[PDB]
Amino acid sequence: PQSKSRKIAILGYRSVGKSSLTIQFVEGQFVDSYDPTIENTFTKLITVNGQEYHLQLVDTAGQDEYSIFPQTYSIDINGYILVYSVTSIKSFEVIKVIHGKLLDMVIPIMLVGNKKDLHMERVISYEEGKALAESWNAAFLESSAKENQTAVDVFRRIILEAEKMQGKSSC
Amino acid sequence: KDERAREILRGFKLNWMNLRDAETGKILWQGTEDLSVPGVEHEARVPKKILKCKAVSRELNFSSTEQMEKFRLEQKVYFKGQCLEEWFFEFGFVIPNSTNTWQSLIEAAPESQMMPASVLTGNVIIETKFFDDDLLVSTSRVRLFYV
Ligand SMILES: Nc1nc2c(ncn2[C@@H]2O[C@H](COP(=O)(O)OP(=O)(O)O)[C@@H](O)[C@H]2O)c(=O)[nH]1
Ligand SMILES: *C/C=C(\C)CC/C=C(\C)CCC=C(C)C
Ligand SMILES: [Mg+2]
Repeated sequence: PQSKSRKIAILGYRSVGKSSLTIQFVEGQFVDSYDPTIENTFTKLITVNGQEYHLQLVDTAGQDEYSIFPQTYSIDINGYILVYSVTSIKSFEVIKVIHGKLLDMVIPIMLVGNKKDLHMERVISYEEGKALAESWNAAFLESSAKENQTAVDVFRRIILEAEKMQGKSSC
Repeated sequence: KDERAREILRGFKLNWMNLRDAETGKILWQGTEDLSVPGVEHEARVPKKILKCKAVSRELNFSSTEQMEKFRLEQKVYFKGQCLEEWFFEFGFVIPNSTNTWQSLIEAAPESQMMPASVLTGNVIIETKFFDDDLLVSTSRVRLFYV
């Protein structure tokens, strides 16, 4: 196949940078503001090891620790990006809860510590995120939605991990 | 190995084939043309509503004078001459001088991800490679119309 279609769900607490990361990747800009309440799908082509992938990216409207896990975050998903902010302990606590609920529902998973540019506000070390990801047997990256290459790196990585392990469009 | 491949090909034929809605078993399309014959661009006209099935059951009835250890198919779907997707199916052991009905399930992509009939029709070529294990026996092509 010239272009392999994949669907990726982006999960996490409100304000961690889900929309900003996704838009930096898709549009190549740091969006001034994007409605915190809106759940939308983005479409983007990316080449990974010479293979083009056609990405359907579900930018979710964010869950907290008390949220029911939407069945629609589980159907036909090829990979999950779980995002927290390195400046928010709450967001880190919440991503652990989301992960548990995700496993209950269902798996290529990666964990992303966002806002790495905000050095004065950081409260979570790289090493703490990394240790969590290892316990999940998941990939780990830190990112800033203000830095294009770090956003691109996140989406390339989930594809890399997905390919390490069905439905036809013409039939 | 080249000689054995020719022998298998000479003794191999497709007798008939069905496409059925997997849920109901209702036949949507059937043919008796041997679409396995190499070197001819075969054509097939499939009902466009097939793209609305959640899953399709395909029946291939074939005869083989020669024994095969691991009979299998690779089907590459080309859209306007470019690789769109690939389908893989395995039958396994084939008894010499037997006739066999091979049933395969083909699941649809999510509804929002299906290619439209208007785009696909007359622009699809399925290239089928017939293998015994790693030995390429034969290759055929069929152009599809979704009507
Ligand atoms: N400095 C910085 N700010 C960010 C980053 N990502 C998001 N933001 C800001 O954090 C706020 C929430 O971001 P948003 O993408 O809407 O988060 P979402 O609720 O998870 O979709 C916005 O004001 C963004 O501009 C980042 O990597 N660095
Ligand atoms: C729903 C099924 C579609 C659209 C195509 C089914 C395949 C064929 C028709 C061609 C099969 C050809 C061989 C097995 C040689
Ligand atoms: Mg958002």
